[PDB]
Amino acid sequence: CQDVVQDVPNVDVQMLELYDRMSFKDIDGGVWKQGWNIKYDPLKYNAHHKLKVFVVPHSHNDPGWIQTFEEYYQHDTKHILSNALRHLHDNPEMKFIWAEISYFARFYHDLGENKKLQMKSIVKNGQLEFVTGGWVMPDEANSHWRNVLLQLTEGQTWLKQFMNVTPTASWAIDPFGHSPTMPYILQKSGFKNMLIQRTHYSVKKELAQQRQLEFLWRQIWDNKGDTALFTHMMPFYSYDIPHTCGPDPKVCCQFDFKRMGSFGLSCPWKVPPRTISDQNVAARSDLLVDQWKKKAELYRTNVLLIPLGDDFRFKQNTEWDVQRVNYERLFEHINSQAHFNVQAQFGTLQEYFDAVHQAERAGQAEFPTLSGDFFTYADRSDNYWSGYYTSRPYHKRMDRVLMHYVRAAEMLSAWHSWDGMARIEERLEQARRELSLFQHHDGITGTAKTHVVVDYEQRMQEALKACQMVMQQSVYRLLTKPSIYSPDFSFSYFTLDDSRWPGSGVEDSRTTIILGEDILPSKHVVMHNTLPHWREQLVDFYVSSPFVSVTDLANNPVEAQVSPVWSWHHDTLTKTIHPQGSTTKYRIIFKARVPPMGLATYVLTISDSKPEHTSYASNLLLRKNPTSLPLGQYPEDVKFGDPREISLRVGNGPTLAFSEQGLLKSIQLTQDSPHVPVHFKFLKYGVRSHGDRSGAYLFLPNGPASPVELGQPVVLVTKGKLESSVSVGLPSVVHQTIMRGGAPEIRNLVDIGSLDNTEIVMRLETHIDSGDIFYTDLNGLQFIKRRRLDKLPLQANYYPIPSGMFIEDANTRLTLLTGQPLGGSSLASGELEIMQDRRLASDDERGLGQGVLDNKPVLHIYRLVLEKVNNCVRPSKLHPAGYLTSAAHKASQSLLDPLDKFIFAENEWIGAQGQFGGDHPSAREDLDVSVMRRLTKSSAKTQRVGYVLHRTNLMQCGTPEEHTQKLDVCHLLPNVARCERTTLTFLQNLEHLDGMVAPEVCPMETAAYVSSHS
Ligand SMILES: CS[C@H]1[C@H](O)[C@H](O)[C@H](O)[C@@H]1NCc1ccccc1
Ligand SMILES: *[C@@H]1O[C@H](CO)[C@@H](O)[C@H](O)[C@H]1NC(C)=O
Ligand SMILES: [Zn+2]
Repeated sequence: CQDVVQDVPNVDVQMLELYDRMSFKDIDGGVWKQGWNIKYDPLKYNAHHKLKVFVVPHSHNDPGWIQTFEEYYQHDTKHILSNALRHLHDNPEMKFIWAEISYFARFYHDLGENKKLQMKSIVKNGQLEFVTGGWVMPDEANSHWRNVLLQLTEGQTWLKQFMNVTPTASWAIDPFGHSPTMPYILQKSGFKNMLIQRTHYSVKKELAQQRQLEFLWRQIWDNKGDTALFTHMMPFYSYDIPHTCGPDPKVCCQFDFKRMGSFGLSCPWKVPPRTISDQNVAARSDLLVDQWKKKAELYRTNVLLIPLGDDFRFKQNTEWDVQRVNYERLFEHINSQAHFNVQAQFGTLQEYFDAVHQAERAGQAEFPTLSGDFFTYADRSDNYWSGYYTSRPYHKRMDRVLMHYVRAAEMLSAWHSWDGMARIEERLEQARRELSLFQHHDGITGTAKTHVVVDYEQRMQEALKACQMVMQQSVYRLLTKPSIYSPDFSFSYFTLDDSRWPGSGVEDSRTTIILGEDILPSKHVVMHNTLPHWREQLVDFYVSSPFVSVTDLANNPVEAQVSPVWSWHHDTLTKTIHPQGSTTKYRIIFKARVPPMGLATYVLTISDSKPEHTSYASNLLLRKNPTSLPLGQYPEDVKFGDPREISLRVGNGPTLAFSEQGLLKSIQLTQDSPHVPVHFKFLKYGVRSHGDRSGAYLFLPNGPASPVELGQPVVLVTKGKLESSVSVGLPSVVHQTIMRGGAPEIRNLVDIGSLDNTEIVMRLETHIDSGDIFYTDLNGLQFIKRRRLDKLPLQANYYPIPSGMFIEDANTRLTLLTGQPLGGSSLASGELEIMQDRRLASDDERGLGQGVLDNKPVLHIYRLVLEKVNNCVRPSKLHPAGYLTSAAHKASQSLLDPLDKFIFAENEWIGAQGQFGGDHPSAREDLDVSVMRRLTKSSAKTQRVGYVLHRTNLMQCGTPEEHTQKLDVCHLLPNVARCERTTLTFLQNLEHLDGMVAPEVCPMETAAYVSSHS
């Protein structure tokens, strides 16, 4: 295994180093506004060395943006595909590339058989070529790598099954900035090439000057280069026709033949295209070839890529004709005039890359190596696209909930083969497809119109219901005596109980377990642990009595704590935000211990008085002018006091101190250690009163944030043996700090209400001597070093925080893990900040045509880990990566993949069993079974199960922590007959494994294996 910590890779271009050296000046470069006047030597190409030009027709089809997926499909995409089929069928030399499989599958299944056969023929002959082949073209900033892989697999599995092709070239022309997680996943999925477009205009200029727009993109920790994927970065401001033929859009726009008038389009530069004729073809070719030769100067080979397309293009038959006939006249002239020394033709993306690599092998070019990312993108001036790291945060959080539910449903149901009548495959396909659709670069990014966001939310809600159905049928089958099991595949044997989604104060969706002497004495509950190691975690349920005790199925008592059910209310009469307690529902909390990828059953039983093994939390309300807070049968009366500082400690864990406003002020790790200043603060950013305004994409603050005026907020302190907390009702946020013995959990119920033109930020202030350095993650996969640059505006220093961020000095580190992707930064030494929500009345002029005014309450969740790191073996100062400690990685897993909780629905569960998975191996902590998916239906004689195994890399800090079992996923199911290593999409077998044993992977690697069973 390669060492991912101690060896700094030697690359030609390292993006953090490039950023440190670049000046980012925005000067007027002439017709190429953000470049320079390109010059070329006319003698460079001659009869023995011609410029080969591939014009690649395309149509960018968003699966939701200004219209819903179905609306665009009916109004636009179905016509584009039907006419592409007809025009390619009838014109053998015409070509077209297609990226979004969600639309293609929707179209293909509606075609008659004669047309399905015509479509398969134009794909098999190479006229229509799929690029990437994912369900969507995903966002690369907020997406979790597990969902990027999920959507890639959904689209490619469909293509292999119906079109018999697997793309090896990727096309990503619209995500707003680009992540190295893409080449990481693509290279492990059989790809050989990829293309990107939205990178900072200063980066395009810098790389163009050095002819470094094509590069071998490797991961930041990869010393050897085996993760490298050839990447082509487009050079210009857009992928539309005016910015793809060459540097001068006023000239290129004249070669978009849809802009002469009858289609309702025109050229902003005021010179229209003209139909090509024998009288103008020489002057028109002179102009076009000059643009091509200028573009070719920015690259190293004699093969030039010329995309020809725009959003929802190629819809009308007349549009196909006008583009094709005019380009054919140009090619016939250009290719016959030896003096141009050009051979131009329609082509596909793969044809371009194959020709580039033929040139490379002929020794005509060598390509530079590059590591790093391409965030934060700016398309012009100071317009940095960091707003969408936070826009529509409710749905960003929903993405992570559904991510976990899909994994848990696929894993729980993979253990058995299911009859078709159980509809398991049907429900899982629906859930995977709705989550995959939301990875679109207008889905999770929060950049779609309001009604489109509602469509994505409804789709995801249906997907969550599908996952619940599959999970609960699976639990019932895994935990019921086989000869007793009698399933009704439409019945709900269990209901899921989720304490954090939609969350307290967001939706009263949780069921109360109703017990009573005259109705039901007890209830079975079951916990599932999708992680491959034994895990303990506190779990809570709502119950109708405070006198409840817990037992495991061997009837051993389990220690429990009962606390009240507190809800917060914005009291419009008293104008205060304060909590109300229930007098008939209570929370019971206990530690569940669950096997690796397993299930554990417990029983909750009511008694007439306080149970021996259940304790009760105390509650203290701090506010002036208190009023009584009765709690029914709860045995401890609520206490009251004036606001004051307070301190809490659960177990042997840290001691936390809070201000009189209920906000953390310090953390003391152990009895003797110092009280380290760690202060939470809420602030607000506004919008500019002149110039460009913030919107769904752009963050254009009117200066540094201002503290939110807090008044004298109401603070609620609950102190328990198993769990304590401090909650405060601030304007726009009920902020909670929860302690269970280790790093605290933070929950914010964020309701920005009607605060227009406001972005609310949560900041941590410490005295850690971080300087200008901080770390943020990329797609939940890796942590990358960031350097704050005062030569760039505030919004340029914001980066995606898809799952965590940290600051550190020689001795101390503070890591904030998230349960949802949000934007954040470290704007001063010792600080971390993360945006909670943003409400914007203005549009940011990118085409969305609305502000962001559809905010709704969202429960954001986090873990806050303060640690001593002086003994940790960390990368050197020049390494571009950072790594989590064991505690921080486990805290991230507690947010993203918590235990699942099931409540038995009926009164009695006959044949109930106490555990599943007790014999499953408990794998080393850095290893995860990211995906477990049965790949065959029940009619297959040979069953196949696919696993994606990911190993992260955790810092060595002196903890022996060992004794674990080797995990061989190929032997998790019985009767294994074969084990194969495959691409991550499971679509190609790469190695037949000896002994049917799937080896574990190296740190930072991901592998896939498929086991076959007789
Ligand atoms: C506003 S940017 C982007 C949206 O968020 C959608 O994804 C849409 O495809 C659009 N493309 C880029 C584009 C815009 C205008 C003209 C040509 C291309
Ligand atoms: C699928 O493509 C392969 C490669 O061209 C070809 O050999 C095969 O016949 C095609 N159809 C089948 C058999 O799946
Ligand atoms: Zn788009």
